[PDB]
Amino acid sequence: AMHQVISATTNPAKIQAILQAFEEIFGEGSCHITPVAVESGVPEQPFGSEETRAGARNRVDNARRLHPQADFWVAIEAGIDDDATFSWVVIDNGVQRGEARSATLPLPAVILDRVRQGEALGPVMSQYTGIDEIGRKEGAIGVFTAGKLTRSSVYYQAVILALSPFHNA
Repeated sequence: AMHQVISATTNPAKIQAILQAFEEIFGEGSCHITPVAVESGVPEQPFGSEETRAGARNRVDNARRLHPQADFWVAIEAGIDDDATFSWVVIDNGVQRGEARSATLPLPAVILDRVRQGEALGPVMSQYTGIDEIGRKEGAIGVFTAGKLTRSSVYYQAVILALSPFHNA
């Protein structure tokens, strides 16, 4: 038997975080991840924590509508707030929901000035660093931490944390 985990994203950094976290909690080889492209119903990279979480919740709901027979539906939505980037993780098993926010990454003013004329962080960071599609790789996190952390390793903790309701009490 396997836990069917629908990942509401095709971004490889996010899929890695989800797979590794689910395997750590439920065991190696226990989970099958199906990546799906679904809409959040709002623009990519919401401004504000609550709005970002709303995007993630919307993605989970839409993933459930698309793949109703699975065991878990998971989204990781990146947003901006208090001059930082972060993500919300939302996990639903059809009955219970677990949610956690990732650690924040303070952004430099020169990058914030751009995200505040509406630009997505990824493209801005790709121009700043010269690394194409930086958000599918190690991310702004990778760059500013000199590779000591990555998008994936930070999202990993957040997924583990959001999994708490599904294995305690």
